[PDB]
Amino acid sequence: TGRGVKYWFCYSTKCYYFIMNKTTWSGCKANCQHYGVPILKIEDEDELKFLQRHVIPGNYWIGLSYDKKKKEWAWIDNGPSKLDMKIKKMNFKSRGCVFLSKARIEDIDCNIPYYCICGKKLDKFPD
Amino acid sequence: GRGVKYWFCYSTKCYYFIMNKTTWSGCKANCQHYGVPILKIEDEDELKFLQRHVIPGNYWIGLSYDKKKKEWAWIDNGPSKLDMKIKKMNFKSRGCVFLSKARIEDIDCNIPYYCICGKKLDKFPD
Repeated sequence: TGRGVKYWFCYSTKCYYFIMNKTTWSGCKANCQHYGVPILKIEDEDELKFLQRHVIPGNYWIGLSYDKKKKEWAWIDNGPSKLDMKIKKMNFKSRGCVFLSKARIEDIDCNIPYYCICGKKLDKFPD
Repeated sequence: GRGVKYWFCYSTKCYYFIMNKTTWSGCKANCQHYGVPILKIEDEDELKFLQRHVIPGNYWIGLSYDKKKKEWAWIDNGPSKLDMKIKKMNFKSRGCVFLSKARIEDIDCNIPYYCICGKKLDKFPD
């Protein structure tokens, strides 16, 4: 048995898991659930840039996917994000998913084996 | 009496930044009130990160001169990897230590400065 190679890291009032095995997007969603820390939602450009400065060079699935039934992009939580403005002006073509790299965010086939970022807001100071 | 305060985590630690000004020991006492002891800094990477993050000012940390046994000591009475660096700064041996963006320094403990509390996380916050 196993699960893979991951580390965790906090920043501001949020913590993340960077899962350093290449899985499909769905697998990334899956793995993140298994730790109760869901696939990453990015709130703003400050957080995006922090992640890109942080990340070891690679490609990381995040919780933004194409809704096949609705014909719209969707975060893991179905909430809006302050990236949406920029994102919708980024004209994502593929009916696929979204990853980040140190350089940017892009859209590609959800079956591509990439790394994976899980994220979760802290509700209170950790005790 | 309490006032302005925020917390922030980085890597595997979280900190409180208490922004009313108090003596060193008021910092020690206020950090305890929140169950997060006055900051102990582990190494130079941590000190640097804190200098970059902090709003310009002076902040008490859990390093004070121990009259009784004649040494600088951290809050938990343990060693820090930052110790060699500290002994090379030629502090006076008297009072307490505060951090600013440019440096850390010894001074009289009863100067009102701001305050940093720190706690190492031991598990992913649940």
